[PDB]
Amino acid sequence: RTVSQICPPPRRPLTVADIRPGMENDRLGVVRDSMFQNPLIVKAELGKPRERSSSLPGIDFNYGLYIRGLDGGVPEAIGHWNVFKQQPTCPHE
Amino acid sequence: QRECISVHVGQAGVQIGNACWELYCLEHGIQPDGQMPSDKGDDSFNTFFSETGAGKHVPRAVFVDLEPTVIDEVRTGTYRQLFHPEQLITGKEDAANNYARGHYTIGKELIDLVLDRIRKLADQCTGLQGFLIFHSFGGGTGSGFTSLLMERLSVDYGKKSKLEFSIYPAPQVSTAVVEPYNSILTTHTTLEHSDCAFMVDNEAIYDICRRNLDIERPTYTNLNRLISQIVSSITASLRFDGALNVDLTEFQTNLVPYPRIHFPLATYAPVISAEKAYHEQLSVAEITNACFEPANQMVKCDPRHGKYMACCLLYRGDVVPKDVNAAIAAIKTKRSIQFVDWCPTGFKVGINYQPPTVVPGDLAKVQRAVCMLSNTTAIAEAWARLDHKFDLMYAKRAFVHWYVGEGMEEGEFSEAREDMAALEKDYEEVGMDSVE
Amino acid sequence: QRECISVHVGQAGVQIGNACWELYCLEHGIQPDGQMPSDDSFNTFFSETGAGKHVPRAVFVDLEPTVIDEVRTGTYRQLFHPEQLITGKEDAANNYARGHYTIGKELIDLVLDRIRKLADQCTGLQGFLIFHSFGGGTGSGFTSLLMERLSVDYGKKSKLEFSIYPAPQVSTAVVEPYNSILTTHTTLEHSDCAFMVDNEAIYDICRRNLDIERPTYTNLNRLISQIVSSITASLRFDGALNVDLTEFQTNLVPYPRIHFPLATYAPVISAEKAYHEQLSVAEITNACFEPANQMVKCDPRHGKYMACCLLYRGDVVPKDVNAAIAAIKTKRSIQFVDWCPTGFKVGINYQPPTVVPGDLAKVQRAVCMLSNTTAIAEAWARLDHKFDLMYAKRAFVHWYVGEGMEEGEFSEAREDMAALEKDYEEVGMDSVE
Amino acid sequence: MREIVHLQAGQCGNQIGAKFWEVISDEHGIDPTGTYHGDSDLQLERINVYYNEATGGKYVPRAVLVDLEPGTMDSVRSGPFGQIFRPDNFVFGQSGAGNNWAKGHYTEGAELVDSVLDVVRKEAESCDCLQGFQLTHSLGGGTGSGMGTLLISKIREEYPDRIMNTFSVVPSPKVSDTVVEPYNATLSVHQLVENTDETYCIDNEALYDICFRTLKLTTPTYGDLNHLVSATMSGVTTCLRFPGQLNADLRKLAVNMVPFPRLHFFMPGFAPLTSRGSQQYRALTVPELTQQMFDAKNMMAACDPRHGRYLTVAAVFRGRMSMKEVDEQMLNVQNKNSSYFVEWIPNNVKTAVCDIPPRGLKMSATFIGNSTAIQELFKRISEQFTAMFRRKAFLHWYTGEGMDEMEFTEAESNMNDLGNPVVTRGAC
Amino acid sequence: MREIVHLQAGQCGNQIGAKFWEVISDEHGIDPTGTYHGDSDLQLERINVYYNEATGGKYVPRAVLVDLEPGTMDSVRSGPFGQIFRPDNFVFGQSGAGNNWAKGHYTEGAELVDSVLDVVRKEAESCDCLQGFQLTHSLGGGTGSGMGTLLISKIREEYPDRIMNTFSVVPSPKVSDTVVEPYNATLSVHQLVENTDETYCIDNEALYDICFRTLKLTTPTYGDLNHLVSATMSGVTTCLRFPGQLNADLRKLAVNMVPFPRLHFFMPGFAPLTSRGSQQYRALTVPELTQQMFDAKNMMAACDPRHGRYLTVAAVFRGRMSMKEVDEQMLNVQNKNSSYFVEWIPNNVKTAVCDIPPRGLKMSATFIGNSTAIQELFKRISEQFTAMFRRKAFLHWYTGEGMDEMEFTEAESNMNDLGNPVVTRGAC
Ligand SMILES: Nc1nc2c(ncn2[C@@H]2O[C@H](COP(=O)(O)OP(=O)(O)OP(=O)(O)O)[C@@H](O)[C@H]2O)c(=O)[nH]1
Ligand SMILES: Nc1nc2c(ncn2[C@@H]2O[C@H](COP(=O)(O)OP(=O)(O)OP(=O)(O)O)[C@@H](O)[C@H]2O)c(=O)[nH]1
Ligand SMILES: Nc1nc2c(ncn2[C@@H]2O[C@H](COP(=O)(O)OP(=O)(O)O)[C@@H](O)[C@H]2O)c(=O)[nH]1
Ligand SMILES: Nc1nc2c(ncn2[C@@H]2O[C@H](COP(=O)(O)OP(=O)(O)O)[C@@H](O)[C@H]2O)c(=O)[nH]1
Repeated sequence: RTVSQICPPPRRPLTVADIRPGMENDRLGVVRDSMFQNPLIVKAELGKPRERSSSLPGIDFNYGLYIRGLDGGVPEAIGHWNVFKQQPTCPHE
Repeated sequence: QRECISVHVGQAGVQIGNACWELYCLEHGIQPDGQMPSDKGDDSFNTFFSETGAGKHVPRAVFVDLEPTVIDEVRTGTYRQLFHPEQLITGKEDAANNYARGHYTIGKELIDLVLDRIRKLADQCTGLQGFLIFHSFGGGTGSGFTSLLMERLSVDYGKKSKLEFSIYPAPQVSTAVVEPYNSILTTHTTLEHSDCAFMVDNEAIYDICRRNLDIERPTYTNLNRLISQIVSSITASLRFDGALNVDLTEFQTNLVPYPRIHFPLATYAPVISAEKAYHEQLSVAEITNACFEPANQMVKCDPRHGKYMACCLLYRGDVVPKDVNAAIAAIKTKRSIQFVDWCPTGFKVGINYQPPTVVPGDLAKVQRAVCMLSNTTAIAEAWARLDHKFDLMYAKRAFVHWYVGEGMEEGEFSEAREDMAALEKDYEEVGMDSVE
Repeated sequence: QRECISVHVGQAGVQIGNACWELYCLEHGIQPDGQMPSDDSFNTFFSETGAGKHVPRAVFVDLEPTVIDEVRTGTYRQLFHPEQLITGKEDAANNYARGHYTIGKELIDLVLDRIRKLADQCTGLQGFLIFHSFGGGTGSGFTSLLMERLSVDYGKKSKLEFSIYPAPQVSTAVVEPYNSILTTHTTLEHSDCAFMVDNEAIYDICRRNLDIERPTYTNLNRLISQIVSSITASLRFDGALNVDLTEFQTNLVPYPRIHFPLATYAPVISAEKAYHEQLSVAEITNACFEPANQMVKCDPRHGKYMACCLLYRGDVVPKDVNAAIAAIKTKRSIQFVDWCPTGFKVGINYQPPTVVPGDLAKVQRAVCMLSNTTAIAEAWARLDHKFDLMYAKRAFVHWYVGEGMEEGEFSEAREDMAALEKDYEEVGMDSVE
Repeated sequence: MREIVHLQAGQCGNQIGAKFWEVISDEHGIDPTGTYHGDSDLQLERINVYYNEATGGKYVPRAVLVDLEPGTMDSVRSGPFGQIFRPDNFVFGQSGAGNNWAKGHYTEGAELVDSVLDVVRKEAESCDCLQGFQLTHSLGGGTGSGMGTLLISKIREEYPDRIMNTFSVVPSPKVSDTVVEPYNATLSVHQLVENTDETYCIDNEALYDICFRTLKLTTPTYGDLNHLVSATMSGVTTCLRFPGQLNADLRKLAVNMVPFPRLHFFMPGFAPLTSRGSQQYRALTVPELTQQMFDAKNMMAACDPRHGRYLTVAAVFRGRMSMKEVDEQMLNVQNKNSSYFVEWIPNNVKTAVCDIPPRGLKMSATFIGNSTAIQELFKRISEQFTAMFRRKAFLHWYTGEGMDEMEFTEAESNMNDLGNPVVTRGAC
Repeated sequence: MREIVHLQAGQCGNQIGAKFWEVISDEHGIDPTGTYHGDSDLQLERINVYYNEATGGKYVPRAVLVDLEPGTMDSVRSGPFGQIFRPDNFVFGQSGAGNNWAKGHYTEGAELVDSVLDVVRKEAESCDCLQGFQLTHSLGGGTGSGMGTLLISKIREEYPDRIMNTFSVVPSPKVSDTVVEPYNATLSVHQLVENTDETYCIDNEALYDICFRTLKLTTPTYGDLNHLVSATMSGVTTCLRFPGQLNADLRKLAVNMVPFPRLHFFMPGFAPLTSRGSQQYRALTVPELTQQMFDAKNMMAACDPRHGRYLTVAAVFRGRMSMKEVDEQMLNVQNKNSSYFVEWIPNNVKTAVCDIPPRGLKMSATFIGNSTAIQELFKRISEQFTAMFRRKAFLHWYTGEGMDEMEFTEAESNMNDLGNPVVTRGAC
């Protein structure tokens, strides 16, 4: 469900699809997907951070516990008194 | 209304300038051509940008560099259109790792031009707030020209706030053998006139990028970008609206106890590389602890072998101030962070309501970052290391002939050495506890 | 709120840990990467962060790679923080000197930094779960150095040890009698309580009561993972008699030195014996107390029990275990120490064992029994005789000495274990005054 | 108007009072949401003994809940009648007592004791005429022992003219759910001697005896076990809660029960106890109610009362009854069971009658006994303690947390100095 | 009609007053755009206590906003209630505060004082009898301390016989939002000791303490922290604006809570302080209003009343409650703890009862306390001053702007000579 998190697709690790020539990960001799996710056939991107071993969500995800809360604050803590309301109307039936 | 003048001296200063203006372009709506695609209601662009007839918004800066090809990188690359073509003060002849050339013969054909430019840049300023001098303690330009420029600006606008952002010499690697000969002179000359100077050590930036960013071979584009985030976090109160808005006069009344001790150190909170920020929580307590951890400091100095004298926290983003206050209480009662005995209140609090904006690259897009700026006694070890290196290099009079045959008088190295002896004596004097 | 931090050191402890987190993901509900496909239940052994990528409170630290690289390239590469998976560069080579003295200093600062980060994000820290063996060099030396540092820093907090005992008969290395004594000499003064389990007893229970002759170590460690999940159950959930980790270390540790319990587990049936037996409470209590399901191969008849902690999980009514404890107290072969009439602590939890895809069957009642016997001193003497025979003419001692070992500490650990033998005899002697 | 303030410590005592507040809410007709949906008009007349008026109709019990483990508060909030206490009185802690009397009395318990006395002060000041306080705890185990006795000591030294009712689950001869049970018990009863005015000793083994031999249950749950405790804890406080002839409130009991200032340990009892299979063949009258009160089958302490002599008998009958038979059946009891009643208190029963019985019944009876059979419980706890104190077992925890060698022997000295008088006045 | 002008200086007091105009806009009934949108004429009865009339009924407050930096001016202008404040009394400077007392008092901060006094004088005659001077600021930091106290000094030199109250935020023992809290604050108090008649020392940490223990928040922002200050600063001046019994103006408060001319430091208080959860189960009465009024958790200072002997108490109750209880439990407070109230002042408590509750409740009670507990505040700030005065630290900015050693010595001597008359009366 890591694609359901954030609408644009997760940042996929660099597959065989991109692998540009004149670049440092330009291995020759059976090039398939899995070595680019295994972190230690992966020599680093050499100017960019180390390649991921996974697919991570995109550019517009906020990081960490961002507690929004539900209390109205002290305007709701002083500007209202919740006098006892009841819904008896008893369905004893 | 609240603006600062940013002068970028030498190769290090102008590369940090390229990185920082790269940051402010996408920090505001100013696309890297000059205009703004906003269909506007702003008044936050005016701090580091002008306003021309339609939309061009030239920035308040000056790139001065006695050698070309780097100002030509600026005027050949992507960002030429945004800058004033006459703001680019290129010289004609490199200072060649020589304070004598940076200060004594080839400054005099460019000093009048750069002073004139700084003057009529300050003319477009209702309230000018400070000077941002970006340089190193290394090469000839970034030592001698920033020394002489510092003297002339302190003569002309001496009452104003004066900030230096300088790359401190490395303790182990360095890039010049005349790093001590140039650092000794530029700090001896700028001690009396600099209001405060924040230091950066390349070794510590290498280690923090190797460890936290987890990057094995990145270049100076990634060295200077953390400094760009540092300066954008420092000069954010004058840009946005927050909770504890801090002024540059507060910074200078604040970060120094004494007139000459004016070297605090920067530190930037979460510097996680966005391939890792999913796995931890980046809360206020742990970012405040990560500021004081002896691995994220922007320079190599051991905090445990020293005492923090006064430090300032710039929380930026969605930060509730009482979590900051609780983290402050926990940090205060932690016993490994020792302070001077004469300063119970040593912490500063600032909250701004604008989250960090990240360029596509290394840093994680985080809505929270605190910049920690500590004036501390831990830099005395680095000063002693540099002074011992200067002693062992000067004791045989090596590399002195290039200095003295240029116009510099030979004996200034001596009184520079006793000036740093006085600085070491003062850093020792601030360390003893109260007996009287 | 009631958090607890696990550090996994050595290859044995690391693979115990992979079994353990394999179990815990299915127990709570987070899928192997770490997110929950949707309260205060995971906030005991797991943290919470952006979206839902829950991260365990574990430090997988080891001196060699390829033990943690399996995790870093496995399906569990997403569960763990990339920096808390800590690997060294050189192997400890069954050397307590290379685990505590020479190659400990390139890793101990980093592992304590991650420990203090995890402890910083713990509003209530009860204790630690420290997973290793008394065998190899990593789990002998780095465990000792970690316990010294954690007892110095965090002296008021609980440190629970999960130690694999070096088997008296089979073994897998030649210097385990050296390493076990060298690690227990230093962990005796620092570790609060050390749950200790032998390999060949799990071997025996798998060959007899599990009806399979070929499970590998991925199933050998799974029973220990079940033991850990059973023992830290009232901390994760709610029950009738909630038993806390402070309660274990106060009700299972008689004297300051005698802190080595033996675990055992109730039913270990294997999905082709479930529908032919009732599995009542009295019979599983007698199965835990009978002298063959003990997870350390020492005979409980040749000794005396001191204190036992029963932890029942699932649909267990409290008066069934009341009757079971009564029957165990009346049965004569279970001989208690005369100075301790209250021999039992009962704990009851309403949550049954999770069924991992494997061999353990779904049983609605399961008790983990911890015993503090005096027959464990016989196993201590079994290691001591091997140490004496090997130390008679300085076998394998130069490899230790050349890496920084001091010769007299061998003899110091020797009469420390001799002293532990006399403490066991002194706490075992009866009333004559 | 008269008030009783209810406070409780420990997981055991918290469940004691959870079932008690459920029982009292059902007796006063109070719904889980706190309002009155009842049937009787006089049923609201003395709500303000355990309950507090609040503006609109949801009454709130005057109970403060304390426990060092912050999970029992979660359990009692998630319970059935959980949304009935004030959230301010949930004085929990970020720790775990760890079955340690040292860590309940000389540590974070003594660091939270200021807050728990603050909220107790608040609820006691919000009253008009206090009889006293009600603490429910387990005498064996942590939290409710150490914090419980410390809290009793501070409240007794604060309000010396108010009575204390502690309902204590004493450790049982049959099994031991905590391995340091007599360590906790002797140290706790050391404080209970010179503090409380009414201690009630309840045993879980006796609870099993009642629910298997009399109630005929198969899977006895804790909800049932201290449902039976909630029954007697409601039955003691009924004369000051409902009208009736011959009222006897808590102090009117306590004057009659205890002859001496220290012998204040009671073993309770409830005896309209009918199994669900034999309830349909019942013929409810005073003779078999007073026969069921006086056997060793509804006695909630694990000591058969026919190993000692009764000092004082109580009988809080509930229900519309006439009472010449309630008088002469106590006559018959004192005449036949003569070898187990003292001669120096002539006619040593006390009788009280309440108009309204518990709901779902027509006539009930609460039995409170003070005898020389608590002798055996206290003695057995004394040898159970001296078995481990002779060789320093489980003592390093208490000594490390800050307790002293001499005060353990002081507690055992007071243990034996309670054992000796219940010898000499059982044998004159 | 009796009028008062409300000056706000700094960042702290600027935000406090800027949201206080919001909090009293709700009690009056004007919207952001100045149009009166209320429900009763009795609120319109005394609009001219804080609000000046303007044509079309577009009522404008009298509030001289002042700061040395035009950032907080823009913050107030872009805040919630922005189109309410007069454009003429936005007096600012194109300068930097520099959080420097010497800068705010003896430098270019004094170059705006002439304009500030001119614009204050502009509303000084558009009014009838100017009874008092509201001014909101922080003792620690710049602008509000330095220029705030020079503004106080000048306006008292210009009007000598009017009461003035300074709602001022003082530093917290626990933390520090400023490295020069002592250097700013002692120099700020040096003039306030011999000048003002009603201070209100309102620390920052007790607002979070209320929001954490009492109000039970999880993200207490600066609006939430400033709002209790605004509620107290509205409730203190309610007998001056709205009808009631036992009405008291600010000079009545000054006479009753100034025993001696220098001991006029007051502890604020507001006490219908309830959490959102326990607000349900709460039972609003004048007794428990007095209870949580005198409970040392709702007071807004780091000054322990259990460590400070009280001198004078004031309670401005608001609501339609009967007078006999608001007199009786106020008597019973002194009868309960008379050892914490002075004996040389018998009858040391003041009761005022306004008719109108604050909008959003049914009653309230603003608490005003002049006790000896401010001696610990002054002692701690004096030690914080002394620890950095021993090394002459942080002093070169002050000496460059025009300070000297003898002024700081006089300020510290006046702080010690202020701590003495607040302990020598508690020593009888
Ligand atoms: N951020 C950044 N810093 C640099 C770069 N190149 C050099 N530096 C720093 O600058 C130091 C040496 O160059 P400088 O001292 O700036 O030389 P200079 O000031 O331009 O003077 P000249 O040598 O005469 O050109 C090194 O120690 C680096 O720390 C760069 O490309 N980016
Ligand atoms: N359950 C389980 N036990 C193991 C495993 N590997 C080893 N053991 C036990 O641990 C003992 C020694 O192994 P370790 O302590 O892990 O050795 P090490 O930690 O790798 O230390 P070094 O040999 O120095 O690298 C053996 O005798 C085994 O009984 C494992 O994978 N799973
Ligand atoms: N009768 C009854 N007993 C209970 C209930 N819950 C727990 N207990 C008893 O509580 C006793 C243990 O309490 P204790 O260990 O002192 O808990 P602590 O106070 O948290 O340390 C056990 O012996 C159980 O018999 C209940 O709901 N009803
Ligand atoms: N109650 C309250 N206190 C505040 C507010 N804003 C700031 N403060 C406090 O004001 C103090 C510092 O303000 P100060 O330095 O005087 O700002 P200045 O006037 O611009 O110099 C800090 O300790 C804050 O705690 C607010 O909005 N409400």
